[PDB]
Amino acid sequence: AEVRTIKVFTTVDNINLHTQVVDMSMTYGQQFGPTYLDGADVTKIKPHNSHEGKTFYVLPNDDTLRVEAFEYYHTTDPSFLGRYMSALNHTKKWKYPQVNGLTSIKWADNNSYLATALLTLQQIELKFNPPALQDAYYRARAGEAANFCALILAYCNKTVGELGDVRETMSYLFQHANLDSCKRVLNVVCKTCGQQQTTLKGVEAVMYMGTLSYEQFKKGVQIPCTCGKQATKYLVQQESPFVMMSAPPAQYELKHGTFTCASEYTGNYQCGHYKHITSKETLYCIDGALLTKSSEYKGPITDVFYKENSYTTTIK
Ligand SMILES: Cc1ccc(N)cc1C(=O)N[C@H](C)c1cccc2ccccc12
Ligand SMILES: [Zn+2]
Ligand SMILES: [Zn+2]
Ligand SMILES: [Zn+2]
Repeated sequence: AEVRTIKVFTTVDNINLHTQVVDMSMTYGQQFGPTYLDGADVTKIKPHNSHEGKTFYVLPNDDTLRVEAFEYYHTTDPSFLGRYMSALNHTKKWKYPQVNGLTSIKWADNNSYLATALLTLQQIELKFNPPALQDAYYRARAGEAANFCALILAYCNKTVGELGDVRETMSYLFQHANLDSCKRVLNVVCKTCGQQQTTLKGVEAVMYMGTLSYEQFKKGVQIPCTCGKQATKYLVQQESPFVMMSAPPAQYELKHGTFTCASEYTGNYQCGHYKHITSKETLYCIDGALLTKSSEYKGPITDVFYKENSYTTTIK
């Protein structure tokens, strides 16, 4: 027969585009392997007449594409582009209204934890290492958070509709973020074992679970040791742009100006709903696209984010 063709660009990072010309009789998958058009798995679709001139994502099918894929994503998972494109299929259809000067997400596909995670990220000082994450991190702040949410799902190994934790989401996100000007020096005192200090760097430096009160963490908290005496572990040195305090959900009161932002969890284990409290001239309860404000807050808090720059204790 006769061969018809159109001109289309393929890419893995949407920065370096490689030009291709494809037979319109054969499907995309035969010519490139799996192929996507803005999240549409067009692997089994023959090229159309309107497709000419557009840009499609392909898998890293040669080392030039593999290197470009790493330099933008810092991942070598062959599934990453497919998982990212599957997430982008749903996130591009979500709505991202500007609530209280922050880019929130209107509820859909069980994105409650992603919304309060998105709002939290807009208030803490964080540098993402993958250029895909930073670029999309940037574009979320401007109001276009479709790719950022899709990459968050991709990097956290979560899928659309699947339920997840904000505390476990931020942990994954902190792995893929530059936290090296970050150091926590814990010191533990036991009546029998004696005294020993630890130096935590990276994710463990900014995260702790057991109590929401960062002031209480400064006084000291109770932990066991090799014998069974509840020892006192207290913060000594903290150098990080922020700290995340966590604890299983319980009634907790928040005050005007004493914190940065919080995570509200209501309901059963896993089957609950997330809401975001942020500390402003007053307290704001951002629930997806919904917004209510109050001067006091006592409710089911599980994560509290505090601003820090550098801290050294006065406890001898
Ligand atoms: C939404 C979700 C998805 C996956 C996983 N693994 C957990 C959760 C989740 O609900 N976590 C919350 C915050 C939670 C944490 C710690 C103790 C809790 C006890 C009771 C109820 C909730 C508790
Ligand atoms: Zn190679
Ligand atoms: Zn959906
Ligand atoms: Zn001991």
